Amino acid sequence: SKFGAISSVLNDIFSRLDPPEAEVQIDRLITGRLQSLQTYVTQQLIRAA
Amino acid sequence: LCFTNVYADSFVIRGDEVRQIAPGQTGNIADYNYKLPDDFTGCVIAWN
Repeated sequence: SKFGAISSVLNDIFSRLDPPEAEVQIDRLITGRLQSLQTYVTQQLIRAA
Repeated sequence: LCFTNVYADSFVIRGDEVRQIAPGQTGNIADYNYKLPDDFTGCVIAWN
């Protein structure tokens, strides 16, 4: 999932974009992936209960 | 504001070439003459 980023691949984003907007795109991707992992852990805690 | 330290740089370049004076930019000036750090904080000033 792109999470609204121009792509889901980190290397391509670091490749075709300059730091000023590359940092924002990577921040979007990291926020999305951290949210997905947090959802996974929350669901795992519920199933562990 | 109040600043812990201050440094001022100066130079002469073209008009449209001032576009290259920004953090993390790429170009002749940005890469081979004068490069700002990606986390630079301050102001860039130019005039005719």
